[PDB]
Amino acid sequence: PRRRVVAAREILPDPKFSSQTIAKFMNHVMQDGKKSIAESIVYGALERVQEKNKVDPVEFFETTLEKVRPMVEVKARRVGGATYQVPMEVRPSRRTALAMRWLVDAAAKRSEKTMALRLAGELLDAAEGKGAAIKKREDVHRMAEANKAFS
Amino acid sequence: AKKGMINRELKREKTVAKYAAKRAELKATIANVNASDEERFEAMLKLQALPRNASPVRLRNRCGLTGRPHGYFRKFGLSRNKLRDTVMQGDVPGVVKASW
Amino acid sequence: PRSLKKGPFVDAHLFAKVEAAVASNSRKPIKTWSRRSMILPDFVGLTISVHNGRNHVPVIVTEHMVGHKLGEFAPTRTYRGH
Amino acid sequence: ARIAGVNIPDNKHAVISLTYIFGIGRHTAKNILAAVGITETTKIRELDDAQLDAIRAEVAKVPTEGDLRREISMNIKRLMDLGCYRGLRHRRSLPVRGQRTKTNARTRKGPRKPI
Amino acid sequence: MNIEIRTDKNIHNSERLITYVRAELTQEFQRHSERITHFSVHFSDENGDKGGDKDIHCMIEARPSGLKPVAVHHKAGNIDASIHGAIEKLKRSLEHTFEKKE
Amino acid sequence: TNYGTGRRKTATARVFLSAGTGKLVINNRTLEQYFGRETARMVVRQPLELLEATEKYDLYITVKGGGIGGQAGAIRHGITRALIAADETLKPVLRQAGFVTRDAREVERKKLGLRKARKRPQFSKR
Amino acid sequence: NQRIRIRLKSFDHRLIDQSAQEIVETAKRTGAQVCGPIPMPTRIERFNVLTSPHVNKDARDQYEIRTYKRLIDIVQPTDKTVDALMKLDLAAGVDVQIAL
RNA sequence: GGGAACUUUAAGGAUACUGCCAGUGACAAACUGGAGGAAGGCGGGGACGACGUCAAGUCAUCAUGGCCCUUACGGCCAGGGCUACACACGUGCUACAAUGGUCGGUACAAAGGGUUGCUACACAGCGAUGUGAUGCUAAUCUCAAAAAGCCGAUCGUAGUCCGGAUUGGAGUCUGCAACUCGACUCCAUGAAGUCGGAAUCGCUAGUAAUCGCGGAUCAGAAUGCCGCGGUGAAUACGUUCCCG
Ligand SMILES: [Mg+2]
Ligand SMILES: [Mg+2]
Ligand SMILES: [Mg+2]
Ligand SMILES: [Mg+2]
Ligand SMILES: [Mg+2]
Ligand SMILES: [Mg+2]
Ligand SMILES: [Mg+2]
Ligand SMILES: [Mg+2]
Ligand SMILES: [Mg+2]
Ligand SMILES: [Mg+2]
Ligand SMILES: [Mg+2]
Ligand SMILES: [Mg+2]
Ligand SMILES: [Mg+2]
Ligand SMILES: [Mg+2]
Repeated sequence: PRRRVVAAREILPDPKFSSQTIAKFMNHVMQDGKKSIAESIVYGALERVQEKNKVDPVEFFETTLEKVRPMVEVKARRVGGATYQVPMEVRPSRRTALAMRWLVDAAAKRSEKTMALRLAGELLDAAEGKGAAIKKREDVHRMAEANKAFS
Repeated sequence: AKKGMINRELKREKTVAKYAAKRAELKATIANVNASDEERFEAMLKLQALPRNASPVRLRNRCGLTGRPHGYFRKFGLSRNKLRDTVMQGDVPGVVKASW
Repeated sequence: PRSLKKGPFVDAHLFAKVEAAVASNSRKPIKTWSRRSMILPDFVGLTISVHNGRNHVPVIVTEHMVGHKLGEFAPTRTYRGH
Repeated sequence: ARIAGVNIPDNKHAVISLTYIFGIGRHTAKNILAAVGITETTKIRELDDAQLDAIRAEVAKVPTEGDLRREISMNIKRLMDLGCYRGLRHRRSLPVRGQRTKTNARTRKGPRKPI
Repeated sequence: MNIEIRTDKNIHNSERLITYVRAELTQEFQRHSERITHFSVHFSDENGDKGGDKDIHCMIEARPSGLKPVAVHHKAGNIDASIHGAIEKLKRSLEHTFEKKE
Repeated sequence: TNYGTGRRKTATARVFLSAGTGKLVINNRTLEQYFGRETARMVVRQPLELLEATEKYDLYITVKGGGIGGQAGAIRHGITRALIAADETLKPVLRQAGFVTRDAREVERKKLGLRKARKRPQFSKR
Repeated sequence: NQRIRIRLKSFDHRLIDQSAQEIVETAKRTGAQVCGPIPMPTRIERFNVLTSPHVNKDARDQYEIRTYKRLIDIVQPTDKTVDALMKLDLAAGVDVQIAL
């Protein structure tokens, strides 16, 4: 806005793992206020991924999130009637938000029977290093690298 | 509304008041089980033979002050146009503006 | 549809005209405005003219028509195409 | 199996599978299976010849494909020939039960016809 | 662009008028094409059932792809004159706006 | 022995607290029976795990109005107030947690000319 | 064993409270014991009235009327108390029902 | 039987004033960071529309100047129409499914309506309903089943156990009377639709999204309008370019 500084709201930690990050991820998954189904989906995916390799689900999630987080982005600047995409750094909150959104969207566009299965597949793919969220991270790096020249 | 409209409404009400008793008796005879089938049929025929205006279904509510056939608001008996004026003059007891 | 327990509906004047016609033997059409009456089984073989809004259209009542209302055979709108 | 001259799906519960015959819905399928004694969740591939014969005998009691189609067509053509208001609506291919034809009558008149 | 023209009770409207208005308006504003998606013209007679020098009001409102809708009014003694005045004013307004936005 | 009242979104909870083994009843029912949703149970249980003295108390709870989330919030508020009444030294930690505060958020009414409190009809400019 | 039930209905809570206070004072002067006044849920009735003569659906006035009810019991009443209650005058706007 | 504690009900009161502390600014207004408190700097909503603008809307609520008809441009009536259908627009509802459909069990509301009415309960019916009957002029009896939700089973990506338009038979009810032209129930049928051009709309928090419940009009006839509660988000670096 043109004034004020709106403060951020507090997301309570999830029941099972007591993680605010996992609670925020559930909020990203949630639709129409169906948070119970959101938790069911997320926990089913986490159990599925834990089945493949025996590791802490919270540690796996945060490692994959760090893998998928962005580094650099451009914000369009309209001067002289031209786009002038100018690379810039982004705050950690934006980093986490874009990472989570990319993960969820990639899972949604995957092709398994259930949201839990395809979310687990996306987490595994991001851990490996080949996924749609990884591709969006690569593309944003590529474009901010092409336009590095400007400040 | 027109005075002809108002007079038609009044005559309809008068006819309904006139024939209410016979209409009710015929309907009771129709709905009576112990009564004979021929009696029930005759009651049905008489009810169908009653004058049309005796039927309350043919009455339309009207403002009373103006006779308008829309926005009647049973409780007050006035159509919205006159109800607003009477209320906001202070002549309708208990009615105030709403804010909640 | 009208409830069966009430039974079929027919106007008194139309009913009386039909009984007069059947009791006698005359093929003169019965002119009427009761599009809401039902074609009773005793109506068969009679010509009944039914008002359709501005003129009376004839109907020769046959066994098929029993159960329909009179007005179902006298359309009230004139459409020929756009 | 083939019931009433049509091959119903095999890898399916009997109740759902029987509803592939014209003139039988889930209610009629439940009635048929109750009369025979077959459990609804039972799949069609698990039925033997005797059960197929029982189901065919039950289904023969109801009009399914040809009897139902010709009956419906006969009623519609009776209306069209007699010429009642419903018959004229059938003839002109317009809503028969009193819907608006000024707009939204695309399930009877079909794709819109340009002038 | 889709054309939606409306009149009032005084003016009197017909499908012939619809066809003529659509044709003329498209012919005049054919250059912009994709820039513009919707036209709506409206016709009135103000002091209906009387006369005067203008006595008729034409309006045309157009939606340009992108920028916000823009409107124009004109008063004239005849329907044709009102339409021509409104067309000229629309042309001037659109030219000015497009030159401004470049 | 010590009583507390909790309120949240049209829901009201009456909480009675007395030192005991750890029993917890809601409307002649257990927590698992009453709340089939895990978030509600976690919310109900936060205040007494916060003091690390969960099983040294016994609770008798009644609730009316609202839905599952509102009832859970009301029950937690009642437990917090019962603890504050029982001991004065609990209030600073409970407030630091934020349980002492009473949430005042409520549904906003529908408004004339609008589909909902804030949502309004479509104004197309296609 | 005789108990008298008193029910007050009004459109003005100030008037109904005045009436109930007067009733309880009258009972106290006679010397009987009375329970109340007991507030009872208020009825609210809300109406939407168009303010423009012809066409403006969103421009309306929202009015409300409220019905306030109060309950009183008087127990162990004496012959002088009952006669005092009957003798007491009634003010407008407050409909009072007395049940034996 | 009892109690007047608690919830609630509905009148009257208290509280919150930058009141106090640490900073900034002319030592002014005023602005930041804190303690306490349920609540802290207009706490959140609702009514309240300045002088004025568009010969803006309404002679069809009503009143009214001036013109017009007077065995008709007035009055009564029966049928028909306002529901037409080569098409074009605006506002909506339902869907295109697995964050789901079906079946069995099982919890939690708030606001309104009821004597020409709401009706417990038994029977009859697959059902809409019918008969008998009971308590209510209502914080007392009733509409009334809350639904999303949770637990168990099946469905396993198919125009499908998704969708429910259209049509063919059989009925209930309101009413003098359901043909044109009513609402609803049962059996059969099973359409387009597999996520929608350019373009464009709403919304900053108990908000959006989604789920059900009530009312005015009203014999009967809401996907509309006015209200009520349940679950419950995303994002604001900033005003550079977009408009007023
Ligand atoms: Mg007049
Ligand atoms: Mg009526
Ligand atoms: Mg039928
Ligand atoms: Mg004008
Ligand atoms: Mg809501
Ligand atoms: Mg409210
Ligand atoms: Mg003010
Ligand atoms: Mg005009
Ligand atoms: Mg006029
Ligand atoms: Mg007439
Ligand atoms: Mg109309
Ligand atoms: Mg289905
Ligand atoms: Mg297709
Ligand atoms: Mg109604």
